[PDB]
Amino acid sequence: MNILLVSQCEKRALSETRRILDQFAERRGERTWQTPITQAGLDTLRRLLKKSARRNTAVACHWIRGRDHSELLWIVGDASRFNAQGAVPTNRTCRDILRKEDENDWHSAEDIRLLTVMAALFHDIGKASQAFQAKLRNRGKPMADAYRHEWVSLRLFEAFVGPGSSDEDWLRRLADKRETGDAWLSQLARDDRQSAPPGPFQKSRLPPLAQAVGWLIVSHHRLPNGDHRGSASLARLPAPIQSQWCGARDADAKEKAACWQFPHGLPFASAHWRARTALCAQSMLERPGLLARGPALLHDSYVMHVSRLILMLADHHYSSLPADSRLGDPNFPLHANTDRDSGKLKQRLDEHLLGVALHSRKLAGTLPRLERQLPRLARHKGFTRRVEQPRFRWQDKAYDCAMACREQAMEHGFFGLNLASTGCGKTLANGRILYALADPQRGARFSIALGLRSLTLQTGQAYRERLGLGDDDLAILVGGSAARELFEKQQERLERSGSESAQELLAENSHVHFAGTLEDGPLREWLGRNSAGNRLLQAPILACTIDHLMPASESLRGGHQIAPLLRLMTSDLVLDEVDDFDIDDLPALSRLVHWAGLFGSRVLLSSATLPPALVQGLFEAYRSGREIFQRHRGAPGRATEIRCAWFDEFSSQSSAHGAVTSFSEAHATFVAQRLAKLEQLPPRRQAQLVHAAGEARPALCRMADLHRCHHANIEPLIELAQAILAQGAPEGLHVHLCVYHSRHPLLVRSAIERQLDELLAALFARPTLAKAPVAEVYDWAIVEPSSMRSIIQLAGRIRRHNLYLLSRNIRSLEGQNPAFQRPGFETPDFPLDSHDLALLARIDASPRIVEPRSRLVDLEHRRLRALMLADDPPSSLLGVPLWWQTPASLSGALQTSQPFRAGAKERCYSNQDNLLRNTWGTVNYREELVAMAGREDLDLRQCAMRYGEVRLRE
Amino acid sequence: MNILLVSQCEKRALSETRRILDQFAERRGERTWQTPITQAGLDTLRRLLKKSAR
Amino acid sequence: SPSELKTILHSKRANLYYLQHCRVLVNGGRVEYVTDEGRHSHYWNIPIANTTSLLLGTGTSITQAAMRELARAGVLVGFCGGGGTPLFSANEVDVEVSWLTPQSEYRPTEYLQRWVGFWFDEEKRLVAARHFQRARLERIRHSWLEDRVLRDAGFAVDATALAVAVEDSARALEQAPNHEHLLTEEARLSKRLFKLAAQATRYGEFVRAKRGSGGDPANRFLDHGNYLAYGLAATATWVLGIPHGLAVLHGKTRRGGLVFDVADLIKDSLILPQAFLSAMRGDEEQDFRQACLDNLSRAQALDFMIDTLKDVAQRST
Amino acid sequence: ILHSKRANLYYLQHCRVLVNGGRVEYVTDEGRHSHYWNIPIANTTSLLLGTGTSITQAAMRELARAGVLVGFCGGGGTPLFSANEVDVEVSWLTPQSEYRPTEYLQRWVGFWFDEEKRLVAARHFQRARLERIRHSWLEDRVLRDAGFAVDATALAVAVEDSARALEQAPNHEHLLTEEARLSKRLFKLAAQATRYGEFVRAKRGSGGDPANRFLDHGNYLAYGLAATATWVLGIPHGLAVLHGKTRRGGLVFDVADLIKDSLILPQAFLSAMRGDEEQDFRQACLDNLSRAQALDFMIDTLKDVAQRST
Amino acid sequence: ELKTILHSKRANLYYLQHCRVLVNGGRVEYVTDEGRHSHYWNIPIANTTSLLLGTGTSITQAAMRELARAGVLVGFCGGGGTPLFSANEVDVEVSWLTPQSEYRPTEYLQRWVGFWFDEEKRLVAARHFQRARLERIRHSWLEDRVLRDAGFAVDATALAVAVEDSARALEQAPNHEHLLTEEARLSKRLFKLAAQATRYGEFVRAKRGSGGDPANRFLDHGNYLAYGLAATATWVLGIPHGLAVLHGKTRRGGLVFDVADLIKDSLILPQAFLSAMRGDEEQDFRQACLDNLSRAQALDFMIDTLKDVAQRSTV
DNA sequence: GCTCTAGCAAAACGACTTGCACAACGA
DNA sequence: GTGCAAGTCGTTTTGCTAGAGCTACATGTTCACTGC
Repeated sequence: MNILLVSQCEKRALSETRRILDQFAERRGERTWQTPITQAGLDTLRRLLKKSARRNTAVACHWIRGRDHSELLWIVGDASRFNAQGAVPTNRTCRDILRKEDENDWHSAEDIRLLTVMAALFHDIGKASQAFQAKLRNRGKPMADAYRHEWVSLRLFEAFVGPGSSDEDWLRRLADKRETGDAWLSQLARDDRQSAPPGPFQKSRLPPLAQAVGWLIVSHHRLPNGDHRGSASLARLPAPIQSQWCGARDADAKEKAACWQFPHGLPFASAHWRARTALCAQSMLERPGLLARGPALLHDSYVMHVSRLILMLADHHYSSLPADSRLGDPNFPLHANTDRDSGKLKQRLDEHLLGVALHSRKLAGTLPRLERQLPRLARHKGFTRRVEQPRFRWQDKAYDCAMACREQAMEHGFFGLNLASTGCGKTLANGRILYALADPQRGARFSIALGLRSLTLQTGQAYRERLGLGDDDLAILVGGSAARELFEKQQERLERSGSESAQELLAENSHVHFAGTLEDGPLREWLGRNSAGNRLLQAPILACTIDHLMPASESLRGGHQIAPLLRLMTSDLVLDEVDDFDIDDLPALSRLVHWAGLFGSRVLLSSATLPPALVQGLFEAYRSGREIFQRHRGAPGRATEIRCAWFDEFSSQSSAHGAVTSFSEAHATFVAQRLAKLEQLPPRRQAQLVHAAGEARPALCRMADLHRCHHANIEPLIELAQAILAQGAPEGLHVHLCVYHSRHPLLVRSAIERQLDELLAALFARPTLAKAPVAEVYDWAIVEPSSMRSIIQLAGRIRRHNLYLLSRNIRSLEGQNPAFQRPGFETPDFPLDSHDLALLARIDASPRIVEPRSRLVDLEHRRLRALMLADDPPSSLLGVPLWWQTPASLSGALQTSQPFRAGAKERCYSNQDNLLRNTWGTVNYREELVAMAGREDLDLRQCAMRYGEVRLRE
Repeated sequence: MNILLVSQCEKRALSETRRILDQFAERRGERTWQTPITQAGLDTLRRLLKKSAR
Repeated sequence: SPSELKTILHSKRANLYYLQHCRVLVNGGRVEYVTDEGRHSHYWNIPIANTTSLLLGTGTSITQAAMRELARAGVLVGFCGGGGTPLFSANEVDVEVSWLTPQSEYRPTEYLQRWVGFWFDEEKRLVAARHFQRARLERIRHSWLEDRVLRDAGFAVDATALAVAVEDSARALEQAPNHEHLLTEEARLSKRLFKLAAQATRYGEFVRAKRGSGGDPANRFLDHGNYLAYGLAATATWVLGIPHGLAVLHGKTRRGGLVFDVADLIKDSLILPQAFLSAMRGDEEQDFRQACLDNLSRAQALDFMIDTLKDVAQRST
Repeated sequence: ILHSKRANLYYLQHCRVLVNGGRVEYVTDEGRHSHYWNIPIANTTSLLLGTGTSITQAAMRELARAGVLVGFCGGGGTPLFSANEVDVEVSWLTPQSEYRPTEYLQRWVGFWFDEEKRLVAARHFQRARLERIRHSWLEDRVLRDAGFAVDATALAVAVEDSARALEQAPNHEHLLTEEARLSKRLFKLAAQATRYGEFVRAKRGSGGDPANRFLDHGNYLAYGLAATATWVLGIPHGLAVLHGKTRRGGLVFDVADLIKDSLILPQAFLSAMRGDEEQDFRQACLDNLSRAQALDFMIDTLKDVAQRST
Repeated sequence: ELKTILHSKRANLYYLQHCRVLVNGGRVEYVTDEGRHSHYWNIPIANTTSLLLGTGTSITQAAMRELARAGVLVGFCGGGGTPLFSANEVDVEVSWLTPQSEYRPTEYLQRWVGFWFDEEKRLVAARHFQRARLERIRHSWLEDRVLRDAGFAVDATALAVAVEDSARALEQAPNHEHLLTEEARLSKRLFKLAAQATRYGEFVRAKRGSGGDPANRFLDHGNYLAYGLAATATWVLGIPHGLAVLHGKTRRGGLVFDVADLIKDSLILPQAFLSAMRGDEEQDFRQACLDNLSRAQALDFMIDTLKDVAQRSTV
């Protein structure tokens, strides 16, 4: 032992520190001591110093373990006064000397900028066609064109480049501003032969950079969508693209000749357009090693989708701008669009192209700063300090665990499962976890999404109260997305002018409540014209349906992906009752999660039960997304290992993982602990289980036992409600019947939810009491069997703060062979051998939380594993991972063949009164509507259009 | 050869001393340094301090 | 002054710095690096006199005045990738470190003349490579089997198996007719060393990852340690005036190959044991680096490196 | 700012080099309008960071991607502190790092050990040096206007005689001494032209009069410029042609020799007589070096001797 | 707990003059006059083993209390080796203040008193003491390379002859008067061989501080360093200083002297003469002697010797 | 842009002044 | 009388802000004598 002691104390503390040390060693400096001493002596010295240490106390102890080497033993007090080796800073200043603000990690911003600008210079060139110009100037009958303008543009682009050319050749020719010869027009492969020319994306036709630009131009209104959807073609997908994929129509040959007619010439005459394109090409050529990267750039989802995002957002904005003259040559004969109000020519063609290019460049420069300039929630007391009631102490365990892996997640990404049981206030835990993952030093941004077919004002208000959040903090998005019908209606209206990009970002049947500042929006220059989207982005935290975010990956047509995609790219994502989806819907969910990982967001799954195959599939999606992402942000080359996490009533845990194998083995370990720990806790409920042989639904449709013991679809619910109303109560029983179904108007659904939330010796003092499947997201209950998830979660409603099951589901009573087809994942491919229904004692998530014809749970497990893990499952082969293992995302193919909210479709309920043909917690539509119109500051009918919607079948 | 240096300088001299020693050893306290160093180096150190002593 | 500063013999300076998220500047005549700390910016001292080299990682920047001072003191500056990854890498290209060698401090003129005297005849190079490996083998034996520190730390190794592996490899080295066979022997030697190290350390089965892509702690530490070895090799070859380019073994897949050829002298004799040892302890990259530099100082790695270069030039006459 | 049109070498000052959006950008007081934006980034370019400048590791990455040499130099670019080593082009190295290996080291070594050829190189160096004296002292009158009016016939006779001597004598040992005699006469001529009075050349910086100090500064800058030339060529400093084989940093002194008496010496006497500040002297020297294309000349000479030695 | 450091492992031992020892802000300190100003100096009591107070110094009660808590011996002595007091036939080299608030173990005390009250057993103890003295001096002067490097060239043969003769002399020495006469002869032998072993020429050993030459001065000063370490050793075992075995019949508190010889010849003599050769100043001599004493773990040896003699005298 | 120099102001630091307690809690 | 603690008050140390300059000082060779 040979010690050197150094002090960094302050004010009163340093007087104390001197008082201690001076008794053990000679003072050899104003703050330093150095002497030999026994190991036991040193230990005692350390103990004495620790016994009374101010926050100002700071002492470091160095050991000279021999000739020419020294070591650091321990530090007492504020460790921030030293570095790891025990050195001390020479000077410190609050001035910002590091200036980390100046440069950013978007290591591919320039590439996307160049590709976008090139596309913008060509994006709407096809509108120079004689056919299009004639359509522009015709105010009479509107005609659908032989091809959409973009396909014409792509063919023009391919003709200009020429087949077999290297990227350098066409870049050089474009850059050489001396060239103006149009002889290449003769080379143009007019599609109007009897013979069809090969697809421009074929190996012989266009080089990589050209292919990238070509895809970016043709995909600026709708993703390409063909008929071939096999794996062999999906792996080369850009090449198979053809005219038929891009909305080609049937028409007379004369019109098609007009499409390939350019009497007024191409934009090449314009001075700017030639100069600007030459400059852009020169800049692209001077960029280092871009050409070699091209082939990898074509397949990169990140580069392409960001460029598409920026491309429309520019084109949409400029198309809404009033015309101007300074751009280009005012005497240009061709035009881009017709004013919607005045019905006259608005913008010159070159004016439009150049404007879009300019704005795209501005966006490219702006985008990296969005995460810097957007509103955020910071230093909210509710999240931070601890909770007092032990019932919720586990939530503190979770918050600490997240706080223990913050910067690791900040670097590598995060994938957490909140696996806890119902009734434990999961909402607060989820919010706290996400707030923890944010940088404490500028604040958080995240979104809460659930699988409801549509979301009401009440669920959002409930979230607001649970989180202690103001109207300027938490935004709520109501309703759900619109259908293709209205979009086609509208494109029929608007394609007459060709400004299909004018379609609103968010369907006006949607609406957003949020009470913050709008003018501060960094994107006001392009989103102020649609306050709804601007509000969506501005809100630090938003709650909505999962439905509202899918347009990110599912917006096959129109610019609906813009808003949600930006939301993902600037905020984190929480999914709650994610498992409530039906089997055909998960593939779309996987796509969403994949993109969430592709654009740098962090994901937190929340549910009371979660099949292992499901989480494995999603995790592999997120892993792939993150791996793609890390090629373009942060420190290049760093290895992929996501920071996985688990949360529970009993525990909280986290670990880094690089691949699915280790992840699943860790997840299974956590499940094993949860279910084993759960079995220690006493049972809370007891299940139990019909002289109904008739076939007539009314008669067969036509409590006391429970009271003495202790005190699947809309249409059958209505039928039995009518039957009960007719029958009435038995002797000595007063029945209060509260009806709350999914087809009530949102206004009414909100009111009913409010009443139920409020009402459900002190109990009898409440006003109303003294006076006297959508439920899955009491003293006793009666349940029709649908699945284990419903069985347990309904069971979770009982004594939360005794149940009898129907032995079969009404569709089984009707004899339908796959009786559970609608509620469960039974299908003619995958049936049960029968529908007659140890788990009866303990109603636990165990059976489906673990993975082990006669066991529905087994069939569901098999369906999940087959659908999203297996490569060659039974039936048609369209497994999930094709989304990221191929260039699939370049087309609408997978969104077509694995659609979201699939099947029979609604129509939002032009007067159609002819079609119309005429308790506790009840609501009067007129009374609530009148009150809420005042709360909303709207006319009664306008309020009705906003909240009277119902998703009825046509 | 293993060294521990302490400075009791003040006013203008302290800044000069810091200017020299900081180029030969990490700083461990407000006024102290500690490092291994060869004999020739130490001789150079003392010579430099003497050259501009106050 | 440029003199009175390069007095610490380069083979005895007792520091080697690895820095991330900071700006290397000059302040009050001293060369310092500043780090953001939230409350304030903290200036940290750099003793250029007692320094072999700087390694600068991610989010790091340097100013010209600092270069003037570091060049005067004869300190190397190297820009590298983040904590164990190449600064650059694409397709089958790698650039582990980009070195800024001083040019205003003239260096001896003899070792260079010998080296360049023999460097332009493949056979003479091959003889040099043989000498490098024989030295490496010698260092391996001395360090693994005759060091009390590593043994006491818990690096108990099977003497007999190591001895036969060394003898087998050495004979193969003598048999080596040309470079390709030499590299294959290098590969076989290398992993057999990994195998011995691992199961002597209770690590169990192990495999070496590719191009710094490893996940487990052992691979990450090995990748990081390589840069420390690179730094010492770069300064060792500079102080003799030999340009980095004139490699003998790894030259034809690497820029500045001679650094890597030299680094192999110390890559396995140290580092490799320490990496697994730290992994056992569940250490943290900050600790592994600290301990590794302590071992490198105790073993006088730089001195061994410098001597070997002198000898092999010497031996080529 | 293009410091050497022969080497594609650029000097950057009063600016930060950083990477934003994946492109290397210069934060400068002129913003978008600075000429630095016209810098071509390719494997042919080589940077020289000057006074008041800093660079980020990210930039080093992008430059390495593009294969651009980097080096730090002091005011005006004369004192070269640190730089990247440049590769050597031979058949047994072959990395694909996109860095333009340079083949001059092999040419240099191909003859450096053959004493006769080494002597021939020394002669070639001195031929160039003298012809640069005759050029700057007589052919161009800029110095004449500046005030360095000196006799021609004596200078021409002396230079002619020394040139006649260069083609003779057996070994380095004479060449060194013949140059020394020419040096002495040149000093005398310069002092007479300047009306500086008697002059004696002290060495190792023992002089006190202005002429001596200005000569030292001028030589220091010349050495720095030569170091830059060699670094661009990749030749190590130790392979001297005319200085002794044991002289640390000999080659740079060999290269520096071809401007000292051509461009530094007159300016040293002029500035001393004019009573200039040291800073003024430094600025004047750099201006003279820029006007004479010195660095390009010293590059051309080294390339010429390499090709001639075959 | 200030008394965690085991006494034999404690670092420092202090000699003070022209200063006041006082408490200040909880610390124990001594103040020196420095011209216009006065300077406070820190005494790390927990890491010290004893204090020597010399000419023109004073202490305050609070300091005494703090020292007692840390179990630090305190001693008043004359300046520069002179006795604190001396009449013509009287000497009091040091006046010792031993802590009494802290309670020493008992077993060693009980053994000591058990055997101390009979002549023969005291004779046996004295023989053990002298044998240990010879052991240490032999080991130090032969097997230590440090002194050889320092320039302590000694004749091995003469040393062996003298030491063997002395060892033979101890055995069948009848009565302590003979025994002490013998060790005085041994001292003479050592003085001479060391002097001729360090090129000091002829040297004559002065007596009770009457010397003038540097060698006598340094060796007289070193006597007190030895006294300090002996006193602390005796107190640590818990033996009263009065139970001497040899020197009690002129000295007061004799046993401290008797224990001290364990140190005096083996360690003080070389450093004293070596310093005289170098002509070093007194402070440097004390610093070196201090440093050697720590190097040899001397206090530990004194303790071990007392333990061993207690055991061997038990039966 | 980077660093050095000069002048300022705030804060930390150590010595002085005064009023007063008079201590230290197993066997 | 000795020492503690609360309050004062003169330095002394650090960082902040403008404003101004923009360095870094020999280098002819070979070989015999001198330290660890």
